[PDB]
Amino acid sequence: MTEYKLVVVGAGGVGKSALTIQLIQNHFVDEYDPTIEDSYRKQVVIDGETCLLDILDTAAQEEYSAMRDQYMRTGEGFLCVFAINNTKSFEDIHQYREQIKRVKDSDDVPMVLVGNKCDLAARTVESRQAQDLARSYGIPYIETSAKTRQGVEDAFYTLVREIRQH
Ligand SMILES: Nc1nc2c(ncn2[C@@H]2O[C@H](COP(=O)(O)OP(=O)(O)O)[C@@H](O)[C@H]2O)c(=O)[nH]1
Ligand SMILES: [Mg+2]
Ligand SMILES: [Mg+2]
Repeated sequence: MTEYKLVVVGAGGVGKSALTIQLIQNHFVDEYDPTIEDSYRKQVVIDGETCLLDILDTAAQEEYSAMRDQYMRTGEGFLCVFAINNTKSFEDIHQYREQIKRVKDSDDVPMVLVGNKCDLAARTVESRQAQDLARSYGIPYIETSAKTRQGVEDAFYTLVREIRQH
């Protein structure tokens, strides 16, 4: 059975944990320890193929733990997440991608840009800006809401489909 190692990265508070938990348990967690970094597993069928997803939900920033180094270099695909109502988290994306491009020693890494918290009013980051950024990286842009579950499966499944084109 094919396994896909995914790594969720992004600034603190953007919803990396909420997105993962939504995908794994189908519920929205309002408060999940911001410091807990762990991997979760899920068997699913994508485009007729039964596969296992090994997802690392990252936490600490500027830190380098043993489990993350491995998943960072062994990670096959990355979900780069920012929040639609957090301009700084969006501006921060550049750093996360430069980071991945180094560890992978390549600018062609399976990746999906994710604009989360799309259930919230008065966004400060326009879909257009994110589309522009994703286009410059040559990757897809998908908006999600860990709260309503909108786009969550699309985000993770599209990343699996990107790992497949590699
Ligand atoms: N309204 C809304 N809140 C969200 C969403 N995703 C996460 N949150 C909230 O944002 C906060 C941080 O989310 P969390 O998953 O812990 O962030 P992480 O630090 O990136 O793991 C929590 O209070 C969540 O309830 C979303 O899609 N919509
Ligand atoms: Mg978290
Ligand atoms: Mg493509």
